[PDB]
Amino acid sequence: GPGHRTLASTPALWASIPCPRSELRLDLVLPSGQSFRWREQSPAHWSGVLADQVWTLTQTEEQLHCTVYRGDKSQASRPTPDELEAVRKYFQLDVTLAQLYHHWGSVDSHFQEVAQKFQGVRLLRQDPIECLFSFICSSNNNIARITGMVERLCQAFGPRLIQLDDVTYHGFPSLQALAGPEVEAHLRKLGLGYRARYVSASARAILEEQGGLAWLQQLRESSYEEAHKALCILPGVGTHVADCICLMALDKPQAVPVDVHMWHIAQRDYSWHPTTSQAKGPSPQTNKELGNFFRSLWGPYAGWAQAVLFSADLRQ
DNA sequence: AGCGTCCA
DNA sequence: GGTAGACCTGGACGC
DNA sequence: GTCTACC
Ligand SMILES: [Mg+2]
Repeated sequence: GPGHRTLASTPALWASIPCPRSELRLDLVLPSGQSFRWREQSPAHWSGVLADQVWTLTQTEEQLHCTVYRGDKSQASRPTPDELEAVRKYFQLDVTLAQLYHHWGSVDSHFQEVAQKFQGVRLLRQDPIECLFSFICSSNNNIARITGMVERLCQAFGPRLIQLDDVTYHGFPSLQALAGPEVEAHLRKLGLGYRARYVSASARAILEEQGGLAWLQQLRESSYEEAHKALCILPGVGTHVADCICLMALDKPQAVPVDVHMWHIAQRDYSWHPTTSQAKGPSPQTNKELGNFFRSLWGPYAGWAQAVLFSADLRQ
C-alpha cells in the first residue's frame, strides 16, 4: 500500500507536540521492551498502532512530530489537536522527566552516570489488554522473540487496519478473540510455546471470572497493592508480570519489575544482596525484597527509574 | 561445520 | 511459605 | 519468569 511517511518529504501531513529530547528519546523507548509494536521503518521514523490507528513518529530537537494514517478512505491530512492528545497521553508528557532524572541521580550516583548517556527514557501509558497479553508473552523469553510473538498474535486475531508498503497493520485482539477453546492450539502453531495456554486461559478468566473488561479499569483505580495481587490470579502472571502491567498500564509508578536484568543490575551495579533471606538467589522472598529496595532508593516513581536502567542494560 | 548448550 | 527444577523457542556462539 | 511438586 501507500508509503510510510517521512517528515521532510510530506510536511503537510505532520503536526508537532512540544517535546524536547531531554523529555523523550523515541529510539531509547520504543524498542526497549515496554511496547513491542513499534518499528523504525525509515531512519529516525517509528511506526505502530496507537489508539486503534497507525501513526508514524519522529523527533526534532524540541518537538515530537506525528502523522496518522486513518484508513477510512478519507483524504490525507495532518493529525488534529484531538488526535494529538492521544499521543500526548501515551507518552504521559504531563510528567516532567528531567525533574525525575535529577531526583534519581541525586539519591543514586550510579543512576546519575547511566542517565547522562540515556536521556529521555520515559514510561509509556499502554492499553491494559495489550499490555497484559504482551507481558504474559514476555516471561522467560527475549525481546526479539517476544516482539515476533506479539506480531503474529495480532496478525492472527486482531482486526486488519491498513497496509503501508509491504506491512499490514493489525489492532490488538479483543478478549473474546483470545478466549475460545481453539485459540491455544493456534497460538502454539504461532510459536508462543507454553505461554499459548496462559494467553487463552487468562482471556477466559477475565471474561468468565472477573467481570470482563471493566476489571482492568477497576484495577487502574485500585491501589498498587490491590492491583498487583489481583493480577496474579491470571495464568502466566506472577509478581514480575503483574508489576510490568501495574507500572506500564495501570498507573502505578512505584511498581518495579524484577527480571533477569534488574537482578543482575542489583548485584553488579549496587552490590546488593537480600537481608530477609539467608539464601541469596532469586526467589519469591528475595525478588520481593529487591522491588522494595528499589522503591526505598528511588522513591514514588521507582518503576520509571527502573525503565531507564533497563533500557540502558539492553545496550550493554 | 554445525551441533548442542546457554540464555532471555 | 521455602525450595528445586522443568519449561516452548530460537539467536549467540564455543567447541 | 511462572508453574508445579515436595517439605
Ligand atoms: Mg498467576
